[PDB]
Amino acid sequence: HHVDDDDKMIEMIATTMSVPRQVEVTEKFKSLVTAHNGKDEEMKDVAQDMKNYMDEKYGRVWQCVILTGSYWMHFSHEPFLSIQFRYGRHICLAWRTP
Amino acid sequence: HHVDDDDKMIEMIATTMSVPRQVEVTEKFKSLVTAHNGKDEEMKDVAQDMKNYMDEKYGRVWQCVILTGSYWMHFSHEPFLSIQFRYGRHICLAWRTP
Repeated sequence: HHVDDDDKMIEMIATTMSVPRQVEVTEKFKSLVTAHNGKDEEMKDVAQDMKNYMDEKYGRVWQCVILTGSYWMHFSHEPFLSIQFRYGRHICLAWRTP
Repeated sequence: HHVDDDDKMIEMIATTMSVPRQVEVTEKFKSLVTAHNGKDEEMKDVAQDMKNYMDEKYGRVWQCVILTGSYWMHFSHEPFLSIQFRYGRHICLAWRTP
């Protein structure tokens, strides 16, 4: 019912990934953001480590965008692996391109 | 000095594109957003037409993200064509991947 910035939850927005990958990707984001104390000038580094973790673990090439606010996007009409989720104030968009 | 939502200006954030392409890409964004009256539920379509215009005019594959708010991103340490700019409340991120 009621959290704060310590025990806040991951909220899925949209994904085409398998359940087990959704869990890995979101737990990784959780630990990366927490390590850096959630600082905003640290988010470029979080975006970088997300992209590297996923390149290594699911093959290349991933894009990662972190934001606060609203967004509208387009990459492909084709199927591709993507995930969009919220962790507190940050929204992570990650997806893979051929 | 002073504008409104009709004669608002394009504000460059970051780019690796040539001057003449910056001009083409930003004028295109201007006309696409203006046609759709700047509506927010229209922005997915604007993101789509941006991506298609650039695929056709500069070769594939482009990604386009439109947002309001703050953002931190990562695709590559390598050189790639990208552009980030603001038009009023909307921020356009567009870049090309091999």
